[PDB]
Formats: sequence, C-alpha cells, structure tokens
Amino acid sequence: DDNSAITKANGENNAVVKINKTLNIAEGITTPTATFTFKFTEKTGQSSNGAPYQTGVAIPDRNVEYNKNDHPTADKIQKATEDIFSGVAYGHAGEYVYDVAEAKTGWQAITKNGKTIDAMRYDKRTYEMHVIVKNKVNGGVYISSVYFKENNKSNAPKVESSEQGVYNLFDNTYTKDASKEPNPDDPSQVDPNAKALTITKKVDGASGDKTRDFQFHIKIQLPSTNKTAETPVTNIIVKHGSKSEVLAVVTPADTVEYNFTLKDGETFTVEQLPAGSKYTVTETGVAGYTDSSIYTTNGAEQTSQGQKNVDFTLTDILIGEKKNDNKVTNKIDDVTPT
Repeated sequence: DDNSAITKANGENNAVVKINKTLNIAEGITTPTATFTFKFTEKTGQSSNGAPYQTGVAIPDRNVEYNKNDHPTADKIQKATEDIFSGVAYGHAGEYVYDVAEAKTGWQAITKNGKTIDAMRYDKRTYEMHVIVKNKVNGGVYISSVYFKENNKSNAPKVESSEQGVYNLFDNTYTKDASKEPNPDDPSQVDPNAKALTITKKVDGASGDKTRDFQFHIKIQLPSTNKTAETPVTNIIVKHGSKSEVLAVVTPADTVEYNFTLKDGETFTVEQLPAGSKYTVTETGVAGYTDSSIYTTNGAEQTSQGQKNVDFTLTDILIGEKKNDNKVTNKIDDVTPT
C-alpha cells in the first residue's frame, strides 16, 4: 500500500492469515491427486526491542488438497489454507518468529511398468513468519500483527498479499507426457509407449501421385509450465524411418520448428512431448489436390477442410494427455477422357 504487506487485526481479535498454494498446470492435463503440506518451525533470535523471540507455541501442519475436480484458470490452480492460527492460543506477549517451508510430500507419479508419465516440481523457497503477540486489557493476549520475509534472500522485502490475509508463498508446477492416457473413458489404462504426435499422409484418387513428396512445416509450442523444472530441451522426430533426428528447443520462446516431406502412406512422428503443447502444421499447396484433415486432439476428433491449391494450415492444435494424431488426406479429381 503501504503498509499492506502486514496483516493486522481489527481491535483485540486475532489476526487472520491463510496461505495460498499456486499449482501451475497446462492445457491438456487432468489435475492429479496432490496434498501440499506447509510446515511451521519455531525460530530463535532477537526482536527489535532487545527481547529474545518468544517460543513454545506450536502451529500445526497446514494442508491444501488437489484432486481431479480442480480445474485451472490461466494455467494455474490456486487453493488456500484456512486460518493457520485456528486452534492456536498464545500465552504471553512478544515476537514469535516461525520458519515456514513447504514439505516435499503428498504426491505420487503415475506409473506403468517402471515408467513415469508425470512430474511435480516443488517450490524450494522458505519464509520467516513474524507473529507479533500483544497484551489484551485486562489480560490474555492476541495475534496483533503478522508478516512474512523470504529466507536466504538479500534484504528480503516484506511479502505482499494477493487477497486479504492471503499469501501466495508456495508455487509448484506439474507436467505430463502427451498421449499416454489414450482410452478416453479410462485413464488407468496407461501406455508409456504411445507417441506424442502422429501425422499420416493419405493420397486419395486414381490419378493421385503416390510416389512424390508433399512438403510440410511444423512449429511446436511447448507449454508455459515447461519453463519450470525439470524441463525438455531436446525433441525427437521420426520422419519415416530410419530417419530419426534430435531437434533442439528454442530456449527463449520454447518452440521447435521442422520441415519434412511425406509420401503416400507415410507417417510423421514426434517421439515424446509434455502434454499441454500446441502445434501449427502447414502442407504447401500442390496442383489439383484438395487437402482435408481428421485430427485427434486430446482424445477428441476434429476436422478441417482445405482449398484446392492453397497451403493447408492447422493453427494451434492442442496436444493433450489423451490421444494425439493427424491424418491429412490429399485428394485429386480423376482424369477421365470422356
């Protein structure tokens, strides 16, 4: 404001403080089972006034639970604790200072035959909560003033709240490999071998040239959650085998671009990608041929019709946690003499 970084109390009633966890999650991803647990630990030291920090009052482990019914907005799910001071009663005035950190527990990866689909990166940050206790009249005490300061930082400024008495202290990201929950009505049936993307050219017609290449271009957008560890920096592409190439990730933009050719019945394959990524694909125009597409996006079937000799483009196709493929048909009208 200032000073809004500090949660006061109205009158002599205990200050109220919720802690808000931010889970970052991309677009094609089912929110996982995950409890995030905050762990308060009593710190020593000396208040401004000369007094040592007061101790001997415990704050319990506070937890937020995520499950399949939690759905992101702006690629993040935000859940808060209740009042952390619920069921906590101090004995005497003074400055109680707690180290608050988030424990690395309460989530497990999806696993099929020793192989792991997903990944949770836990917030490493650690804070200093200053609980400022002050005398009631006549007697007893109250939680007067609460504030946070990030630990291990140089001249750490006071932590500003998102909402009233709510602090986004802990921030974690979740990643998921694409296309490995292929059965749209049962994600327990899990395939670690499923490919990130498939594109398959099908030339259609008696006059159709089924030996030539059709020229393609693809730009893939890795999702924002990629920026948060651990992260992909190489991509593996198979334009019909044994052509196998390790394309690299453009680090400031998190994109990969490719140019490849397909012949009739020829499949383009992206080996593996974090679910949540997007792609643009473009087949250059070729004389006589109207192109069409039947694509699966995160288990959902969608279509797109093209023009006769124009470049055919698919604009920002999501590559979800479910099935991901594309079958692009190139159709040519029959040459018949009479």
